[PDB]
Amino acid sequence: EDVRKNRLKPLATYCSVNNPEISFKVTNEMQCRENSIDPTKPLAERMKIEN
Amino acid sequence: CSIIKGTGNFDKCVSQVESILVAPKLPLPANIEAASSGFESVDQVFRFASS
Repeated sequence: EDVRKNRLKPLATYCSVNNPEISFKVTNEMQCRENSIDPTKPLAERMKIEN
Repeated sequence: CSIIKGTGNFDKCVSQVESILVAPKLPLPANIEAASSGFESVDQVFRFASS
């Protein structure tokens, strides 16, 4: 369950508000969110599979 | 739409230029020819490549 051992951590790091990569292009944040990796959500919540 | 009539409210004119032309929600595809840097909007240029 470690955040460090989550297979989603590198995609979660790319799909983050911190990353200037998703700030340059407007659609980048949406392309992340629609693939269930929401940059607006905090890290643990962002990688969590609900219900 | 039938007719367009002027209201001459320069401040609203600026806010619309801002949202339609200068910093649109979804800008059109970036140009990647040799002579082009690859930016998609004026907004992006001065936010990341100011001189």
